[PDB]
Amino acid sequence: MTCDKLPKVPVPPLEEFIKSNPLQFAYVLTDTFDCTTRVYVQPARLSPNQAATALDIRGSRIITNDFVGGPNNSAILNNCTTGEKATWYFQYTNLNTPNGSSYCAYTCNGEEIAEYKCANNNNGTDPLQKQAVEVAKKVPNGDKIHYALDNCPEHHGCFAFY
Amino acid sequence: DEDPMTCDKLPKVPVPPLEEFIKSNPLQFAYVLTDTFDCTTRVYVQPARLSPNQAATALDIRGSRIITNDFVGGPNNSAILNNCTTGEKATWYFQYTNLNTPNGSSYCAYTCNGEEIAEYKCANNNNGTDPLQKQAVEVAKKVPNGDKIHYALDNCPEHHGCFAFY
Amino acid sequence: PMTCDKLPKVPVPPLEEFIKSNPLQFAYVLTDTFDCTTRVYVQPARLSPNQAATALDIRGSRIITNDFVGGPNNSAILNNCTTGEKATWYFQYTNLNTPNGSSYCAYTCNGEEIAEYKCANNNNGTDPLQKQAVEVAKKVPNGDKIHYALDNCPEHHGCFAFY
Amino acid sequence: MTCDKLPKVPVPPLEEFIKSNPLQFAYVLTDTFDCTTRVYVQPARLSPNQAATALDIRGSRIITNDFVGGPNNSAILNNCTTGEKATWYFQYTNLNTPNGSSYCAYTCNGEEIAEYKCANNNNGTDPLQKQAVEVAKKVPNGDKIHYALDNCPEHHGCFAFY
Ligand SMILES: [Cl-]
Ligand SMILES: [Cl-]
Ligand SMILES: [Cl-]
Ligand SMILES: [Cl-]
Repeated sequence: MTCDKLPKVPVPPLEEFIKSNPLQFAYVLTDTFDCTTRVYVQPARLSPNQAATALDIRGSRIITNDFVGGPNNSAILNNCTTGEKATWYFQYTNLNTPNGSSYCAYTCNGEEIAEYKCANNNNGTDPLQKQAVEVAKKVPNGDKIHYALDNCPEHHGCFAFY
Repeated sequence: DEDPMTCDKLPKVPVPPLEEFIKSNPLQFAYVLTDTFDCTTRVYVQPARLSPNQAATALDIRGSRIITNDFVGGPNNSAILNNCTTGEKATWYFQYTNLNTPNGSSYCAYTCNGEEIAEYKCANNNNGTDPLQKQAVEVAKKVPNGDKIHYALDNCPEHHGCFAFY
Repeated sequence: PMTCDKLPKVPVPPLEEFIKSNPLQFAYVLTDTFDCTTRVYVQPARLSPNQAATALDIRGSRIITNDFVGGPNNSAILNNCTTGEKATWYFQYTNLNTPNGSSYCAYTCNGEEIAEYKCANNNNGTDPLQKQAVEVAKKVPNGDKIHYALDNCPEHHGCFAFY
Repeated sequence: MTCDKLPKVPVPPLEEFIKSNPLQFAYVLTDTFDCTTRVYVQPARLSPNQAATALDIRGSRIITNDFVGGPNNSAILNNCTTGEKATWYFQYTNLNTPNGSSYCAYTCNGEEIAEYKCANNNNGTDPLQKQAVEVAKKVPNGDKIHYALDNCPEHHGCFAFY
């Protein structure tokens, strides 16, 4: 019904995300994360805070966010370029099954969904992801959620980057 | 005894298993040859589950920009890199690797243009303290075109709350 | 001589005086780049329209090449043949083709600091001008890095000046 | 014609070679000396043997050989890196004419030609060089002699180096 009431599953251990690398976003809300590959990175050896990092790669450009665990099964992201914070949740995760990995994550503007990222490495075959997206679309501002992998740029010999 | 004097004669150690690189992530490039790779962080990525060739990827990240290369093993302990943007191929080698020691990880890699060095990337996650890395740089600098090799992490852009990205 | 910009700037000798000095070695340099290095001057190619001369800095199998032309204030403007990058060089002093051979010290500045320093000779470092020049340059900002360039160089294989 | 029977003109005085500096190789046998500039250097002041040196410069790589005169109008080259010796001869020299300088030099493996180097500073217009090259190409192994200056790297503002 509203963004603040969506499911908030536990954040999997970082190792489960690393084992899923790289993932593609099948469904997103803004057009920022169209044609985008996600790679998770462990903290640098010398990092005192030991925050992990989410990489959102679109061609030759990249958006980076450190993240740490927060209350209520949240991930708090710190944009590495702007220092902007955002509180994210997982609607569900299904990492490293015999059919690969998927998850849907979101961040809210009160009752509205501000951003939505559904990732997978199996070309969108997980039944959980289909049901998750249909739920999110009925939340306020979820009408903007759209399939993200149409009319993306041509590749030049790499599978997941371009 | 005597240092190799052309790029084609530099050492070529075995390419470590990808897992050793992933456990090193992320690394910084302390010394590079062209300015393209100044202020840069390396992240290695396993092949996509659905990739047929199962090529791993090297990410070279400089602020909001990235350079990506798929790679596979080749002859003579080479890694054959495929630039994901252009399709250009390059044969790389490791001068040495020293991954996942009790003092962290370093390596130096290179690619040649015949007897000259064309690019050089020395990475570490220990702020440059591995003695292997110091000696390797001294060696590489002395091959044709190696005088361009330089310390790459001076005067880099300020951060906004992340340790290894900006 | 307190700062790089105020170092002496003697006239660039005619090219033939440099050619008669060939080859030279660098006794003292600032960066690591020109350790264990031999310098050879070359006239312009017959067909070169600009008739720039060329400085060759040779270290084993590696060569660094710079065309050069005269500039203002007794400068030599070097054009790196691989990149097209320009650098303004001066001579702190020259003493070419004496009865005890040839020496000079040359430098390039980054404002008040010295960016690179090259003292060349063919007499194994015995010109008294060179000792004094080095002492002066060493006190300019960044000149603390100036060091003797010919320790522990590679072994030769039958040639005197190249390896 | 076999290599051992090619002409052997007198080695010109060093100063004639210095006056021709720099030269480029128009024709060579192995690919080592493609896209290459030759510079001759007098002996170092302190060199007891007083051997001159030939510099073969291909972009950022230099090959060095000291040389001294030998029997039969030979020049004996000493590779400064490996210590390997090789007996060279001049097929002809034509240094410092009003149309510039050319020469063709060679070294043999008995009856076969092991290496060939035709230098000039006039873009290949000396008639002596044309005839010399024709002769050498008919010697055993001389079929590998080729034009050396096609598709060479682009320059960055220097005429004879790159
Ligand atoms: Cl996400
Ligand atoms: Cl690398
Ligand atoms: Cl100099
Ligand atoms: Cl020759």
